[PDB]
Amino acid sequence: GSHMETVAAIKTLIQQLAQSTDQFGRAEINDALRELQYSLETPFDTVMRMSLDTCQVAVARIGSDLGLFKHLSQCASPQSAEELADHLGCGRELMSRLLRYMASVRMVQQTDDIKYISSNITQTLAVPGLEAGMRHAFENLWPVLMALPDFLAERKYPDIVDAKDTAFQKAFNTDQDCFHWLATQPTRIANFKVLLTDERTPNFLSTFPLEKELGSWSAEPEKALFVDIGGGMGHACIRLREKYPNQPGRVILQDLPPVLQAAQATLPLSGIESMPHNFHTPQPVQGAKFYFLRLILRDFPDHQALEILQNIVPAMDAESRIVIDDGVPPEKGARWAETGTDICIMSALGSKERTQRQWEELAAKAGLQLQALYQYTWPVVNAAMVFSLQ
Amino acid sequence: HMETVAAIKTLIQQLAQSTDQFGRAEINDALRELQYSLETPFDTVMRMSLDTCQVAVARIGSDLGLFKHLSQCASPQSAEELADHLGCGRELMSRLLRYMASVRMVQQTDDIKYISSNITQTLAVPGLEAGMRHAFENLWPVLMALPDFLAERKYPDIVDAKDTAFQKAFNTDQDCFHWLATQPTRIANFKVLLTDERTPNFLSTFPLEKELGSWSAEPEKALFVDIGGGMGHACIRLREKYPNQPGRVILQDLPPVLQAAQATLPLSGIESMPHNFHTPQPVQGAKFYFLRLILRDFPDHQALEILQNIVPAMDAESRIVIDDGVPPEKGARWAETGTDICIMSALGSKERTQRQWEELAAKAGLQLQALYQYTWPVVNAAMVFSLQ
Ligand SMILES: C[S@@+](CC[C@H](N)C(=O)[O-])C[C@H]1O[C@@H](n2cnc3c(N)ncnc32)[C@H](O)[C@@H]1O
Ligand SMILES: C[S@@+](CC[C@H](N)C(=O)[O-])C[C@H]1O[C@@H](n2cnc3c(N)ncnc32)[C@H](O)[C@@H]1O
Repeated sequence: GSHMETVAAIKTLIQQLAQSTDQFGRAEINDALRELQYSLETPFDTVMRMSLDTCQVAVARIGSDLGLFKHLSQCASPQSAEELADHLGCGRELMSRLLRYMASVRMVQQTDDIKYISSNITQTLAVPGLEAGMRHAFENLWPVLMALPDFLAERKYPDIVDAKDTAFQKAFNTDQDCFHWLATQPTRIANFKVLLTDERTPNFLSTFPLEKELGSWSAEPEKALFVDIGGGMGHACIRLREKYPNQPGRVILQDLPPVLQAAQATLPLSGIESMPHNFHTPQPVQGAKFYFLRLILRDFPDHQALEILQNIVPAMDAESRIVIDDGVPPEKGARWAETGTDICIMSALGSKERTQRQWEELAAKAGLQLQALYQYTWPVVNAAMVFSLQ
Repeated sequence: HMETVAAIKTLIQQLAQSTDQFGRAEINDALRELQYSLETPFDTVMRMSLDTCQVAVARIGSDLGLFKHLSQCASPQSAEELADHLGCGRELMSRLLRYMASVRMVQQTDDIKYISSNITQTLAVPGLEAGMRHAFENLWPVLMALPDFLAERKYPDIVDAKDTAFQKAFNTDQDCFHWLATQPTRIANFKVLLTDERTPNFLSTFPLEKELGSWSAEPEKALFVDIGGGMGHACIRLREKYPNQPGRVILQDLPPVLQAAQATLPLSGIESMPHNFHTPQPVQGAKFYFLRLILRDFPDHQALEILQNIVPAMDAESRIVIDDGVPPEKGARWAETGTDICIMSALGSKERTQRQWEELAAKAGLQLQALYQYTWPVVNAAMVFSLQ
């Protein structure tokens, strides 16, 4: 045989195994491919990889600035480096070198006659919410990660527990915490507004046993079934009303006024209320069945997350539940997608990922006890944790 | 589910063992391509968001001395033990180790203790650690500056070392080479980085006797002039592989680098000669004038000047051997194109295909006689040039 024939055969077999399974099996296969790559690389390969994989975010940012990915995604035929350069207003040599690099990391695809077509990654980077995620990685995460090593060295490697005293303050030369500082930056606010439009899949309703959790709960008089606290575009409310259209009870999306305004266009005309509410203030809706917090508490250290829960707890009755939908990394063998997040949010927000036991300790500080845990993603675990009053 | 994954790992491991280092490199590139093709859109953005953590966390571990310590440890270590020994917060240490284990920077045991992986050992080696630190402190800033630099300037073709992303990244008018002389810690890290020797090298495929022909070392001619030879690894390996070939073997570099090289050079057989390769070549009529990973760091203008400084010293039998990257016309790999982007951003230079090398050398009056590749699939080659 030959190295090329062996490589093609590996690809053929891995592709057959991947299609055959579901999305969780494909995620497990991808994690295995990454681990194999790390185990088989040479020392020089390790250093080269660490040196050069960072180029991907910068070059994706350049392609986004140029509008290259959306343009290539709508192109019917392969495009030369000339055509793309002239159309997008880029230097021809610069464009050619960028495209060669992008093709080498599958950001685009290069044809046999050295022309260019969209890849899966091209299409992904053309989607506004995902492009906004990439831009957030470049303009928000990279600086904090840049500042983290010298920040830890200066401070003799402390345990970071405060949002106002972490790498972010050094990275952006400010006293403010990340959220307060971002509120003053219009372009970053706009990018976050676009990033909110991305909807994760799957969601908690794929495994959440709603009827069982409800039991004999009654919606009268005018009680709320579901209060989506910091619900963003209200994707959770939309999916809930879609899956259980005949279930009685108010479905309430709570967020800040600008986000609710952004959400108005894609919300259904009836069945979901938009209610301006700051979750650092007491919860107005009394005795709701579910108070839902998805990807909220992960962004706050224990003190602030506890304060958010303490703003909710006095509104609960015996049947009320607080549903924390968030990451629940394992005690051991956590994956890169749950630990890298931990490092990023430590550096930018002073917060952390929490194991199930850590979630239970935090919630017990608020007077809550865990009743059930409903995983809905694998192998990186996201779960809806249902808490009741102690 | 688990079983299938374990079987894939077993099979890929066996296939990697079945082949040589070039086959393993091809397999690794295939695994990367498969990962990119099979990831979800969300996975793509997540990977791009989080893989940046690896360099920062490796830098932290290097600052702590974690990798060398773990590399010398006889038994698995708890996060508590590592934190107390290295002077790190216990919570911070535990979170760092969890992250590192997730990317194989260390290995986590079933009882949540930690041992060295191949990557731990790699990051403990001074030259490779220095490469990682160079990526963090030198490359990252320039790459972070590149998008806004290009946007500000309406996306120009970068051709000048004094007008690229580096100037914006480090708020200076100087080119990278002038600016480095004013930075002590970066100079020290580069000094350590010079001690790393790439493998394999050109002598694995270079037909020395064939290229030599009937060339005579008599009466006192030079066989090999290593221009910008650094530690002189090429000279050392040449004398090791061809101990009986006569002729002077000369390491040329700047005085601080030659002083650094003196300790590990052999006691005899290799001359250390101070020479700035921006000035005429002093050694006349040598058989091989060797430039390894030199010209890639310069735009066409300066690289041409470097070659023109050598050409007048050549006789009919002299050859200029450019040992450098020769990426293909199409299908270039990430390790050659990422380098192209980095050196564009920092130095204003570029990677060159074989045709581009031949055009550059023809401007100096040189013609390509032979090309001897010695790495795959990323192409490094010794290109042998003679007078036109
Ligand atoms: C992770 S994002 C949205 C997550 C959303 N629950 C989801 O999964 O679809 C965080 C959300 O919290 C909102 N938010 C931030 N600060 C808030 C506050 N003080 N009061 C209410 N909502 C807030 C933001 O507007 C944003 O929509
Ligand atoms: C890529 S590093 C050394 C690579 C070396 N040829 C090898 O492959 O082993 C570049 C080398 O060029 C040297 N150098 C830089 N400027 C120089 C100059 N003006 N004259 C001579 N050497 C120089 C540096 O000291 C450094 O050793």
